[PDB]
Amino acid sequence: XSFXXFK
Amino acid sequence: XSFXXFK
Amino acid sequence: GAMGSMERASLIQKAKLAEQAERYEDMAAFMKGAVEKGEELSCEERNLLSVAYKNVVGGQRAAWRVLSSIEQKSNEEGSEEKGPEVREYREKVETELQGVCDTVLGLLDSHLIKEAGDAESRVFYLKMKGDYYRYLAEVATGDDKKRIIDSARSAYQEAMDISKKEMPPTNPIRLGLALNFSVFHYEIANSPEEAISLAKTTFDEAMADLHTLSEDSYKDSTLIMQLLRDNLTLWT
Amino acid sequence: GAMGSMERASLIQKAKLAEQAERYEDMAAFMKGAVEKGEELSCEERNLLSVAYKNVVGGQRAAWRVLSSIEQKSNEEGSEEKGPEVREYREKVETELQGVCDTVLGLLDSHLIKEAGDAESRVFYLKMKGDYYRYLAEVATGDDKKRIIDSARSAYQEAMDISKKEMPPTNPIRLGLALNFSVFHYEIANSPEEAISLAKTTFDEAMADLHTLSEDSYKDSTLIMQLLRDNLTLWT
Ligand SMILES: [Mg+2]
Ligand SMILES: [Mg+2]
Ligand SMILES: [Mg+2]
Ligand SMILES: [Mg+2]
Repeated sequence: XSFXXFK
Repeated sequence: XSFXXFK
Repeated sequence: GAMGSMERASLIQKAKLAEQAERYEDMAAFMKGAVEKGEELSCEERNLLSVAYKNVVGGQRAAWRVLSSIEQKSNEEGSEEKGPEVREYREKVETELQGVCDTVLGLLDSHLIKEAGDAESRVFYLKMKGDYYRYLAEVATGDDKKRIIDSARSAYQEAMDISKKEMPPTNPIRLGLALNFSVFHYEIANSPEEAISLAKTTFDEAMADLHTLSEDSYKDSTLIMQLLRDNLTLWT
Repeated sequence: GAMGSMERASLIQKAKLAEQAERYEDMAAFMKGAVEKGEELSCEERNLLSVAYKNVVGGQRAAWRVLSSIEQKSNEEGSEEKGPEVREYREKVETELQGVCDTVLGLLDSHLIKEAGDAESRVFYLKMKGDYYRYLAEVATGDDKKRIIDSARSAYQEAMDISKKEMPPTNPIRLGLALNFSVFHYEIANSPEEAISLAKTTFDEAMADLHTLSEDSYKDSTLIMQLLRDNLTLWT
């Protein structure tokens, strides 16, 4: 699991 | 609902 | 010429690989190349052609609908002016969709339909011709809307006439044709009663022919019959 | 120049529309155009850049993995020879993936990184530089594999050093950076122990900083912390 999406 | 995938 | 230097069989092999990889633009380009070799297409090959362009135009239609909805909201009472961008980008997507439809129609006209002598191949291609004019109709707003709609209707009608004479009521191409012509009537031609009548008659005549079928053909036919019922449940 | 004639703000507006439409190639081209205007990117704009290329390269990576798996099976005992097509098509997809990675790296090098003075922007871009070298590393097999891997490691390390000095342990960019550097260690660098150690330390130090946060920041941070735990559950 990677994380490339912010909020 | 349409149908465009046969088998 | 794009694919002019690749073997027909290699283009077919790569179309199947692209389907597995969910690379449908690639799939379509490979199948376009295969068609342009000039030989008729087998049943499996016609399927690959249809699946490829269904997925390409399907993504374009979904995007166009998103953008059209945004554009329509922009043209309501109370909506602040946001400038030309939404219309411009909707037009960009619409133009590429139209180009894809035009490409498929060109393949049908040069020369898939005229060489298709067997009922199954000729109905398959005429159904596609109706489908891709229907997609053009979904976005048409100007002088040619009526002619585009009539072109879809005409293709579907010729396919229906052949399918009725030459194929059993449970044939999957006959059933998918009738399903989509019914969708044309409901969504494009402002004829919901015709859409409902066609879907009902199609379903009932297939039901009465299921007894003739093997277990595998019964599975194929009842799958499409369920889509007719789903539409009837939505429309009534 | 592709997008050279469009206003910066219009490119940003159209990138947001393309995201809504799930048109991520379009999204990326619009954001590439915005970057090429030469101004630094805001926080929201950096996000749009990352989301766009994440989705484009994500579809390419998924296709490459499908095709690589097929190719590997083709090179087993008992597998009939199918000719060059699987390798050719894998190479086609690989080349387009590499081109996308090269495009992003070019944007980072010309001139996003050198103008990024704030911790948040500089770490964001260095994380991207590590990510896109990692994607190049996933497909690398020749003379430059080791240098590609070291380029990813170096970018990630510089980002980690800045994030440790300049950002709290719960900062979402710091956390996503550590997550991805941990994935690099596990999947690319054959260093699963380092991957596990980094994920654990990252999680525990964020846990101990959650008390400082608002409800909204706590939601943002704990979302990424769960991905660290998911990896640890997979890896141990
Ligand atoms: Mg030949
Ligand atoms: Mg013939
Ligand atoms: Mg300007
Ligand atoms: Mg600066």
